[PDB]
Amino acid sequence: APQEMGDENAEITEAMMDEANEKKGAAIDALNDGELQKAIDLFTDAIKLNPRLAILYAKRASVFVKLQKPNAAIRDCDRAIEINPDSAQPYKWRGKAHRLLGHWEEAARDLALACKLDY
Repeated sequence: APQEMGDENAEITEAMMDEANEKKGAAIDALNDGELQKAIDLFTDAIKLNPRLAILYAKRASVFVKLQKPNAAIRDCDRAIEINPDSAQPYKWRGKAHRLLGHWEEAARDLALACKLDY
């Protein structure tokens, strides 16, 4: 079953960008507490409010990996890469999710990229 990805063609106000950072702060607080479902919900709220911020999809992917929902992670990473092809985070989580699945060649591809992109 698939997760909410948010409307890619939305008009995004300064107000919405701010509330998104608020939901992100709370998602991060839940994550660090090991309340992982809660973290997903809160990243999902963040994504509906700023669906063009790549870091939000990457963070949610990382949570999906900790929950061992690798396909869900891969969907989030693809979307983050499509917004920002040159940032390291989504390749890392996509590589890790590919490992759970035993997609060894894909995982090494992505993890190799993550290492180079990271600086």
